[PDB]
Amino acid sequence: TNVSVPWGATLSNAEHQLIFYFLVVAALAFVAGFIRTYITRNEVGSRYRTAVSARLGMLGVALLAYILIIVAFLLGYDSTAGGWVPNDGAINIFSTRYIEWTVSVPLLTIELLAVCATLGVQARRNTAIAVTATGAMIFCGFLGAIVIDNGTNTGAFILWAVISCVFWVIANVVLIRAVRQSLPTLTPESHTMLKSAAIVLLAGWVVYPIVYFLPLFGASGGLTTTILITLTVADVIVKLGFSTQTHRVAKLRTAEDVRAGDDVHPESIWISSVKQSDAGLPREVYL
Amino acid sequence: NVSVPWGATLSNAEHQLIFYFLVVAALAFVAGFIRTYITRNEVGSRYRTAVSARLGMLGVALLAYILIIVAFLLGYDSTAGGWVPNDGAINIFSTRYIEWTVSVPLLTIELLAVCATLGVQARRNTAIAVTATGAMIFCGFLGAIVIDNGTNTGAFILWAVISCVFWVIANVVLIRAVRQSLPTLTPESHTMLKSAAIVLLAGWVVYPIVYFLPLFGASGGLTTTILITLTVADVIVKLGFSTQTHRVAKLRTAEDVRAGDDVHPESIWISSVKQSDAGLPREVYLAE
Amino acid sequence: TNVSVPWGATLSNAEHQLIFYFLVVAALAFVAGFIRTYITRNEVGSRYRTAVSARLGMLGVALLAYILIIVAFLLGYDSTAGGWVPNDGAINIFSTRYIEWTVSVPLLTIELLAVCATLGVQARRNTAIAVTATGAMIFCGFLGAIVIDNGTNTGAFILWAVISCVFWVIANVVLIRAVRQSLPTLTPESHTMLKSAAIVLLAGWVVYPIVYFLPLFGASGGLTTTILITLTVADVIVKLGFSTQTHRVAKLRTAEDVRAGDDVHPESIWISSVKQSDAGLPREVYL
Amino acid sequence: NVSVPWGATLSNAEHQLIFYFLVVAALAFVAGFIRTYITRNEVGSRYRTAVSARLGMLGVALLAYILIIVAFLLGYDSTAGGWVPNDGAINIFSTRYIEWTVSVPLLTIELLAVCATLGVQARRNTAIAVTATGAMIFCGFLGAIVIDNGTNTGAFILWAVISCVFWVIANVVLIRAVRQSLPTLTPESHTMLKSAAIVLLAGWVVYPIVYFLPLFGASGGLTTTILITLTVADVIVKLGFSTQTHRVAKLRTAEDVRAGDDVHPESIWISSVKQSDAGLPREVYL
Amino acid sequence: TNVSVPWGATLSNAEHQLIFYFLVVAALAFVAGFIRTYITRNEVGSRYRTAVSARLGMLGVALLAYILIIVAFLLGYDSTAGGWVPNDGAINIFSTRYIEWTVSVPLLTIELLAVCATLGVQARRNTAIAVTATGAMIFCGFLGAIVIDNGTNTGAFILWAVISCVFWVIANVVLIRAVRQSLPTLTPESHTMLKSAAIVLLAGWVVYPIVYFLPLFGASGGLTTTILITLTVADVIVKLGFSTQTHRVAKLRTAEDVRAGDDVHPESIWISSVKQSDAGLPREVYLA
Ligand SMILES: *C/C=C(C)/C=C/C=C(C)/C=C/C1=C(C)CCCC1(C)C
Ligand SMILES: *C/C=C(C)/C=C/C=C(C)/C=C/C1=C(C)CCCC1(C)C
Ligand SMILES: *C/C=C(C)/C=C/C=C(C)/C=C/C1=C(C)CCCC1(C)C
Ligand SMILES: *C/C=C(C)/C=C/C=C(C)/C=C/C1=C(C)CCCC1(C)C
Ligand SMILES: *C/C=C(C)/C=C/C=C(C)/C=C/C1=C(C)CCCC1(C)C
Ligand SMILES: CCCCCCCC/C=C/CCCCCCCC(=O)O
Repeated sequence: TNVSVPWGATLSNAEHQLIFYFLVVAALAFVAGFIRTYITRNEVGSRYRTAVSARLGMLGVALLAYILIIVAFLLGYDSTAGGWVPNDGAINIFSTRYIEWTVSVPLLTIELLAVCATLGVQARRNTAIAVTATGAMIFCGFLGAIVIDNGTNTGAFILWAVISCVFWVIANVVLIRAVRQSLPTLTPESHTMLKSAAIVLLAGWVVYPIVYFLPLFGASGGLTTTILITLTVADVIVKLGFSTQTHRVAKLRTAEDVRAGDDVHPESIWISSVKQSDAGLPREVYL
Repeated sequence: NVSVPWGATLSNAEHQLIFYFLVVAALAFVAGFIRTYITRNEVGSRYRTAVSARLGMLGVALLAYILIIVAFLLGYDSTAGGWVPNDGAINIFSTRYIEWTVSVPLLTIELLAVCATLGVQARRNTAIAVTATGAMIFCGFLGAIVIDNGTNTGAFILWAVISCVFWVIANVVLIRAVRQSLPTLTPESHTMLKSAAIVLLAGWVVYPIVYFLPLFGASGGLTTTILITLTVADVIVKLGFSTQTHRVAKLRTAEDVRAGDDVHPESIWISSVKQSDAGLPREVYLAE
Repeated sequence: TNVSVPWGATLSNAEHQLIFYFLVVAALAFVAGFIRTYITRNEVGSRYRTAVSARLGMLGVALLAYILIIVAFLLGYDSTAGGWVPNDGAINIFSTRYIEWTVSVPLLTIELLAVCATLGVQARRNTAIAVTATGAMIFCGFLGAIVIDNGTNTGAFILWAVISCVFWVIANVVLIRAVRQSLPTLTPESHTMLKSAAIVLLAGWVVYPIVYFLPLFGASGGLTTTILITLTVADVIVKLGFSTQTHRVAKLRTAEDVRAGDDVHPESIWISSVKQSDAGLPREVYL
Repeated sequence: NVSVPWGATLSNAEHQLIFYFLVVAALAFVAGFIRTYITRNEVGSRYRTAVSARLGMLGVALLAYILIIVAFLLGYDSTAGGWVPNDGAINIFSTRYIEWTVSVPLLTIELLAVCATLGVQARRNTAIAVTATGAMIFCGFLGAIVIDNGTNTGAFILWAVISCVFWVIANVVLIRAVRQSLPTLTPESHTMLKSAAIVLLAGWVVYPIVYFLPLFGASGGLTTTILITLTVADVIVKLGFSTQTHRVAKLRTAEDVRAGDDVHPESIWISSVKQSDAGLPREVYL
Repeated sequence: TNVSVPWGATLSNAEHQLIFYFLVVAALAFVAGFIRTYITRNEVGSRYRTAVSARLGMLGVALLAYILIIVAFLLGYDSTAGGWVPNDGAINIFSTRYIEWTVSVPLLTIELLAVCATLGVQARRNTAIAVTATGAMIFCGFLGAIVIDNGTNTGAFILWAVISCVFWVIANVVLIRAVRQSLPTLTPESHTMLKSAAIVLLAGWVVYPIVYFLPLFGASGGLTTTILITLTVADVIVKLGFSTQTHRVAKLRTAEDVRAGDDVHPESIWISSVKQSDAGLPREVYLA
């Protein structure tokens, strides 16, 4: 065994305060994000609404998930004057984050595929692969780090990490393929946005696997702190940063459909205070 | 004697897996509930019953799973790598029955809502399905959780059979209603309705099977299998089925628009393929 | 006979499970009802919106009320070798239901009067009498069964029950009068619906007074169970059963106003998959 | 010297009655809040401040009463003598002050919103009313709860007088604003506004009276009367008044439609009598 | 350690009551604010919607944040013969407020920048600086007062306060520059409102740094009380005061766009009972 479980390390009063600060800040940031997303939901045409439902869905999940994480943190540690001594429920803090990713990540895939130009079965087939792959990716990590031998088996820890990486590649390929296939059909402005969004999500993903293997280089209050805080910053940056991108795309693509005269939108669409489309009503219909 | 599943002690790994699936399920429903709500006006007033039912069931399922999670957290006590069941462990299974009692009946209405059944034929069908589905679950609750604290092998089987009677009544009514509708619906609508019906009716089989597992003995592993399986089942059927009935409602809504029977204020899409165009009702000048 | 308070009887593990099952199922059913009512709120014209606001209001109340009832139930009994022994808080279970009715019943009256053709003062006067009568009816029952001598006084139990019945008649008369007076002015189809709705509510009401006097025929775990479960079934059946009816009415009356050309509705109105009215927009106005 | 009401022991009957009214009140507010929200688009954009204020106050009142209920459940302990007050019993009365501090000010804005006050005259009035009403409650809190745990009879009376000063300032500003508006409004609108103002301003008298009751001694019965009365008062004034200001907003909205000053997308009704017909804004080219 | 942590001072029953009163009042005021903001969300054109989303976002955060603060306060002190004695969790009361500011303040910046006329890159770049600066400003303060040596290092308390002030100036400059640059393009009425809003936010901000250094003048139940109440009044006044202003702006700017014939709004826009714009519908379009 070379695996030093992070929920075994004792935390300083300062460390305990920092972890709580970032966790709650994150949760609040998501509530702010969720509120924004909801209010700016009708800025997108019915065609790209899947992008909105997915985003709002993930933010909702992330929000609640982080509430559990916070609770586990508060009920997972005891003050001993030598710092904060882990309980039997401290493991739940790490466990809870996996639960979040299991649901949050799959929704992120659909969100990206939603703004992609994939049509008919090609689209439906891609989603199924991505969702299943992303879900499996996280589950495999959960099995190795938490489930198997209480995450103390160095063999399993590494084995399932590799199995997970397999799924990670499957996901990256399907998404990259779908983005690259769509880019040609999109306008230059839309093409750029989609690419930007894809990069933010796919690129960020790398941080998670790296943090997973840190426990191998030993255990410590500081390390445990780094692991938790980093993952929090990662979750907030990716989820919020990426979400804003997919939205701007949906709007651009919506405005384009309006200008092209393919569809109509009941309000004017703006981006950085630059009008993209004008308000329009459908034609009155007789029966 | 029936080996009650809430009597079996669970490993730290088993306890973690059950929690993982339960919470994931609840979160999945939140995601589902949110989507359903946002995509509620993608359907005409005619098939709104399908939306209200779906959102209703997801809402119920969501809250129900919160209770299940709570019961699970208060149902077991940690004994150094093992989780020993307490008096409240039974509530975990009990809570799921409460969920089904309300969730299943709504699923029936949701299916019947997208069906072409008209007038009394429709209203009569719903009543039978709802009552049957509710009874089906209640019977199971009595046999497994209520009667002799779920330790009576005779009752466990008796009420299971009584339940199966109701299960057949439900399957028949729904299958007949779907079969009757399919002919009047378009090919695209026909396919979707059939697909939706299969997902619900087919999945249902899993529940009765898992019910009788406790007869083949008791164990931490078995108890784990029972819980996880039911969770996966609930999520897959409820979200799988729900997604289908929605796609139907939209298709049927778009058709009514194209046919010029009604109008919708926004364009309707399915897999990024336009089904109907945005249209406004004609302005009318009242006597004034 | 003499009054045997139901919160004094010890309950079996089976009885305890049954009561919890029905209580939670009821609360969830209300959530389902509340959600439906809210989503199907714009299926009714502004004229009959009082019917919707009242329904949603009562369902909201019922929902929260049942949450308290459930809490009281969980804190009302203690698990022993003899089953579930009642504590000091067991009385709160029954008390809470009265609180529910005090608010829920009055709203039901307004809901019925809302779909009635009562105009001007005749309408406003009726509401005041019904609300005050219904509120008093429940309050009187609360005083006799719970408040006065801790519900151990057989005399009060009966006296206030009679006083309550007086109010019950006052309410039934006002409502019946209003329904009978309206029926003539409405269409045959609307006439039938209103009558049906009135019957469902007024008829069900009888169950409550009957269950009130059961404690006189003695006390027992089984009886206590019957009292609770029956009232739960009653609440759910009446509240959802009646509500669905008054809604169907509001829609029919709304569709009629549209067909008659008295008003316009922005969406088509349906009943059992039969179109009642077509979608229409108001005429554009220059100011 | 002042017989604090949270010192008196309560009977099982008294305890049950207080709980009954508290919860009923909270539920009534939920019912009110729901209605207010659903009937929010029955009013023109011009008088929307009246709606936002009402929904705001009902929301506050609702949550406030939840705390009051919690405080009540943790404020008394069941004994052989009935329900004995603990250290947290004071919080029950304290919580109500918190409610009023926020609820009352919103009620003023709600009334001023349906008033015809224009420009600075309007903005100035609201500020005075809000600040006065907030101070009024704060002063009462200081005398009855904060200062010597409400045991100083001098302060109890002093701050009550200081509060009454603010109470007069508020009543004057509101009455002036209502009187100034009445002339510009229709007879039907005039009557409603007056009715609404009376319900709020008149009811207000009950609160100061109940405040000074503790001076005439302490008792389980008195304590019960104080709590229940204030609850009935809160419910009656808040829902009674609110319903009135709403009816006004609608009438004033319908008038603007008929007068051809604005347009509303749905027909407006009052007691089943059509006030305005549905109208759509004219489609405009840019 | 010339720093006298405020969570070390014991509080009187009167002090304890006053703190609770203001905290809850604040939270309720935000609920009232949040409700208003939500209902009056469609009083603004799509162009200035960022101003609404930001405000509703901050009010939502502030609301929840104050709930935690209230909880921390209830679990932070224990009632004794000497009054209310601070426990280990008393520090959390102050800690929680920092969490609030960390999220609330940044959103306030975006809210102001949203009503500003900044276009293209200049606008996007400004937001990034403001958000990062404001977030850092609060984080730095948190490090000095709470994180470092449990807030006992007098040197750090001052050092990080200075580092924070640096960020405070960076933020004030960016915002002031953006407001000054916009003023010229806006109408006189709009110009005045924007200026008023900016003043309320930027001016109020000064109170926070001042209250931060009060613990240096010693410790007291009274001092601790003053610090908490003042910050609460500050939060409520700035957040509601400023928010109301930025809203009035968004409406004026929306009405202007309508009058100028640049866009259309489906309802009439009013300010203090004075009509600014009339209701207008987009022109019906026949698609190809
Ligand atoms: C919003 C949160 C996101 C997108 C989280 C993403 C997490 C991953 C991409 C994790 C991947 C992993 C591996 C590829 C190997 C190690 C185990 C995982 C699950 C951390
Ligand atoms: C979303 C949850 C669903 C659809 C649950 C369905 C459950 C059943 C179909 C259960 C059926 C049963 C029998 C037919 C026999 C034994 C008892 C039951 C209730 C498990
Ligand atoms: C939704 C709940 C409803 C409609 C409850 C209704 C309750 C009654 C009609 C109760 C009537 C009573 C009497 C007439 C006599 C005894 C006391 C009462 C309150 C149970
Ligand atoms: C909905 C609740 C309302 C309107 C509460 C109103 C309360 C008052 C008008 C209180 C006034 C008081 C005085 C004028 C003197 C004594 C102290 C007060 C605060 C009770
Ligand atoms: C709604 C809450 C607001 C606007 C809070 C603002 C807080 C500050 C502007 C704090 C500034 C500080 C410094 C510049 C120095 C000392 C540390 C701080 C964080 C209090
Ligand atoms: C909307 C704000 C909610 C705040 C969280 C409330 C959680 C439950 C607490 C209830 C309060 C209990 C009674 C009042 C205590 C007052 C203590 C004091 O005197 O300082």
